[PDB]
Amino acid sequence: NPILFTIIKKCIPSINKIINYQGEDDYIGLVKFKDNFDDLLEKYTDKKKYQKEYDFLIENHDKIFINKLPVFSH
Amino acid sequence: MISNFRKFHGNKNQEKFNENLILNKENESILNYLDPICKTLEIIPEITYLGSSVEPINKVYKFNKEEKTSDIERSELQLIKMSFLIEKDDKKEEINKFIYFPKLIDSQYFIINGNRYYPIYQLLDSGTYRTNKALTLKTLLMPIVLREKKETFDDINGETHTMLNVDLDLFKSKVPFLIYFFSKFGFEGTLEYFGLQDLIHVLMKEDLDQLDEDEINDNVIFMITKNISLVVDKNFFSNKNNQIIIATLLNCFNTRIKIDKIYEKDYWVKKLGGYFTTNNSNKQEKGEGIILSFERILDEWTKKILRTEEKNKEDIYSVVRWMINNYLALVKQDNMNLANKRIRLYEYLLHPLLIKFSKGTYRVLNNRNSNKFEKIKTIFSNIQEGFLVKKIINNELLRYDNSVNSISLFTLILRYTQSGPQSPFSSNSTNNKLRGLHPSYLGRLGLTSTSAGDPGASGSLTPFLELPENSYMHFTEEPEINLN
Amino acid sequence: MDDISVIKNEDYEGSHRFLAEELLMPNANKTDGNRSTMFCSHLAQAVTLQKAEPPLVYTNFENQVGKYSTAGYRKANSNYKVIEKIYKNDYNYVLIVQDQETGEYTLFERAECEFLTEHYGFQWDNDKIDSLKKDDTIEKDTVLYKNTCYDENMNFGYGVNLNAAYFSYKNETLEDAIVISESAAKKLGTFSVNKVKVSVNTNDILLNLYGDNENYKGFPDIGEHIKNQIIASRRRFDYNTALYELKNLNEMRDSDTPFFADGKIVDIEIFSNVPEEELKVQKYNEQVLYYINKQKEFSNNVYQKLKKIVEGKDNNVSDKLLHFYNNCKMRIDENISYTYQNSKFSGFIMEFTILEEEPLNKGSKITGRYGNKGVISKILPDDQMPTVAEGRFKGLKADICLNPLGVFNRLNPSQLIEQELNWIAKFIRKDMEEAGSNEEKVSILLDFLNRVNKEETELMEEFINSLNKTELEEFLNDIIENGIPICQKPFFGNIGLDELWELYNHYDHIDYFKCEGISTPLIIGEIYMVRLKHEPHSKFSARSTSKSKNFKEHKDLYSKTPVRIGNMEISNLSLTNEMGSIMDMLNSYSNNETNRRELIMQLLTGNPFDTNIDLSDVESGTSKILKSLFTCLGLSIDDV
Repeated sequence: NPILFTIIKKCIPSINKIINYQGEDDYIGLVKFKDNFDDLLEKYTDKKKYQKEYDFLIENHDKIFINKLPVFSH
Repeated sequence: MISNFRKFHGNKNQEKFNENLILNKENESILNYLDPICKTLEIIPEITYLGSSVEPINKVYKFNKEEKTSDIERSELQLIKMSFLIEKDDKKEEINKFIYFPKLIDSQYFIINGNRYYPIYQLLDSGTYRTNKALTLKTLLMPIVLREKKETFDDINGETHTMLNVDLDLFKSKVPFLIYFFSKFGFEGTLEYFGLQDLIHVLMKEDLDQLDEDEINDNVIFMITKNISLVVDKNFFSNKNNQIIIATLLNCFNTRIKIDKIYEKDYWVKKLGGYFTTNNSNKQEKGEGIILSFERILDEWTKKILRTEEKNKEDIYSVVRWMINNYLALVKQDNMNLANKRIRLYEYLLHPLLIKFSKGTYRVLNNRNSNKFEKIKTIFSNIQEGFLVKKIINNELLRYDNSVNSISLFTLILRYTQSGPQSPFSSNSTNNKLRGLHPSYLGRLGLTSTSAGDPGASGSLTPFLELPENSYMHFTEEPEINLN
Repeated sequence: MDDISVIKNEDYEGSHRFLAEELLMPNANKTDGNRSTMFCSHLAQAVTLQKAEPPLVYTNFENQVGKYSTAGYRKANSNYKVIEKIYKNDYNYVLIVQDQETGEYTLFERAECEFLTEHYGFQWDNDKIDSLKKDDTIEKDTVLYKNTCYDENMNFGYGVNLNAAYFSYKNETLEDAIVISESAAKKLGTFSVNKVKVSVNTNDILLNLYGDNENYKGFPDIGEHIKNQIIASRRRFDYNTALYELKNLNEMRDSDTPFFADGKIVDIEIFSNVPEEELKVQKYNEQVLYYINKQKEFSNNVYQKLKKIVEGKDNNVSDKLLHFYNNCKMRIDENISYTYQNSKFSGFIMEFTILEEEPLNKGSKITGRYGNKGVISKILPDDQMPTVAEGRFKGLKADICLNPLGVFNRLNPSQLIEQELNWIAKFIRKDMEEAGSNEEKVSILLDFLNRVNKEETELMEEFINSLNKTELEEFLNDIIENGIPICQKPFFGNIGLDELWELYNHYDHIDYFKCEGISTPLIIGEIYMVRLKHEPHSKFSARSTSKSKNFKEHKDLYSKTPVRIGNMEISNLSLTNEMGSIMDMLNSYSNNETNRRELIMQLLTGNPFDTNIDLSDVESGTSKILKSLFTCLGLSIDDV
């Protein structure tokens, strides 16, 4: 989700590395990240700093993944 | 011949291994740990947990014309059923959830994804574990933590005393312990629960003025407000833990109060809510919700594990009372004494289900006010069939059979590890003391059995170790400090 | 905690409850904690021995360790009756049995080897289960198959007893080094079992390494050993349509992928995703077809035999039987697409199970129960080892010789006590053999044991009086020739300085052995010895210019992992003060491709016995890429 990328980035620092293919799960891939997102989110969290962000991600599980991209009027 | 004599001597040894310890893996039941994890869901009014049963997968394969994919690597698995009943005004539906869980083979190991994995016991602290400025009791959901601070306090005479104030570190806030009690019991009710009603009294300023001066020097008195005064008995004052209680009360009372507001429970509910929320008008709702969560803190499993008189384990309030009354003693307890520790095996195997369930509870309760039935169905639906198996393997709680030998009694069967998913033991923490030996280890743990790579992390259990029955795999029936 | 006053010896007296792994170590009170922890590590590192023996000096808990370590033996858990026996291979088979109480139908599996991990495994004594035939009852506690560790009466042994002498053998026994007799090394033998997967896709074919022109066999058969350490080699083809490469069967090339192991293959499991008719046309698949057919024949055979039991309404089947039946049924069933690593694969995947008798070789590490370590420096003929002469014990040869220097420094005195006890026991045995009736023999035996262990003496008196005269004579002969059991409990019941002193004073005839060519008299006594997992093969690396993981996947004979040169190494080399030669070695061996090519070419084109290499001065490829990219960056080096 484009709007939530920064929120995901703070929780999961390896998001930039993981999506591309070149930690233990470094550079796994986007589809692999999508399947294992729950494992990765729990793996990469700050107990005090990013607890609020983690709760928001729990609230919006359905909106994390985007299948349709809007295009505004010409 | 010689072989017959050797067998004869072996049978006549008179020193015999504890078969129940060696075979405890078989005699441990998943349901005992599964039931509380499922009952954590019961916080939702619609969801009521009916039961759980572990059943063998018993399906005969039948030829399918359609394409079928079978993996070369094989896993021997069993099915666990969790049955719940959703009853609400909307409808009434029964949800039965099926989860794959590894099955024991040959009484001590698992076979998953074509590999031989052995479960090993974990060494953990039983409860009331000491921490810097804090005493903590571990619970399934939110650990109950008592945090301490040192503050100055002034007597009616002008005498200055330094005292310790204990605040519950809960729900992401440090809230004085007594107001939690006031919110449910009431001020007089809280004093009655602690039994301090007669010893400690609250009087008005004029009552203080008319009161005998000699009693004032005999019994310490503190100035809550210009119009409100608190008098404490001297013998009560002598005990430092009682001083902890009194200091918490002094922190509870700000000067801008009236005697009528002290005797009103809703004032304390409002203060409890006020700690958590910035808005001052919703204080009551937040406070009552906090009381409910406080009651949710204690679970049946922690009550069963806890080793104190049942009167102290009845509810969260009893546990907090027991901890505060014995705070000084409990902080001074040895971390490594095996009396204060236990070994667990199946608990961490079922623990990930608690995380999944808790995510579901947060989703239904907090995400939206939309129709609950589909959402609570999603909680069970969101969990995949192999969630437990995949988490057990990928999180590497389990151990591969790297054995080069048929000798398994100490290498795998009776092996314990302090290191774990939730481990007090860490390399960065420099737990050099934890790596060492303690006199309690004799007769229970192996003094010389450890790995050079990570000394003290893993060891071998004694073949003759007797874990007391009815103590839930605790080395001792009672903790280190008698408290009687 | 700081306080040790809580520990009181009277509380733990007579009990070995505080001991764990050290229950297998005699005289553990006399051994240091460091040596004990090393022993605990060694027991897990110990490898199975074909000719394992119960220790001569024993702690009496060994059998219990064998009992509760279930990986080594299979015990029936109920009374059973053999319904039928089905064969997949000569070595591998299944036995279907019925519970005599429940009526449940279960199965027992027989195979030659047990695979643990990597190369580690052990062979099975399958005598009892092989004896069982249809309509034969299996009693409740019968042991169907056992490991080499367990004996006829299920006594447990993790090592062999070897005659040892502390002797300085031509400085070969330097530090922790050992010289062994060839016969003795024959006793310390291990198994190695490997499961190797060769994957052949549609375009891959297997070369006729094991077959002639008339009969195409590309890999070994179930009863045939591997030759030249090559199981099979696969050649990948761009298009398999032509089939013009039929003439290429015998030859091999570098491109071909070779799979390496040595031993007798004992089981083949083939997972095929290709239709049978497509496979049948090509002759090069012929061998594979046979085993494929065999697998199907096995699977179908179980399906027909058990279909009534499994698919009948009663369904009194164990979960193991149900899953075995379902897997075989899946195999015979069509539209079974096999997936490996969650992906459908072309062609077929073959797993070979290979069992090899691995003997003791130089560099192997052997130890005793007291934390000492030893490396086999030399294996020598029995005649070359110290042999005592001109005595009642004349011609006795020492199986192993251990370093005498520094023995007390190790802080593990107990090995010496084991040696002394078995040496004094030799004299007791010769005394029994030399003269007397059976009664005299038992009297000498009981007196010696009374000197060593009273409990053993009492129990031996009971056991002996129980025996019949023929049985008593047989037992006495066993003691005379094979050895005498001596019990040295870990903490309570072992002998000490005073007890050995009394033993030596009473037995005045017992004195050091005078060996053939040795001025110093020597003591030769049996010590229990164990074989450790370490062998040099684990860390061997050798590389020649053209991790890859091929070695782990069995595609390379040995690791070719390069050695790393760092600043420390460069400084130690710079001690020579000839930096140019160091840079030349670095460029020729690694950094510079042109110089590396020159070195290889000159080595193969120059004189074999005179090698002088001239290397061109050129910028390395990394340097060229660096200059190109930096110029695009807008910065250029000025040779600062």
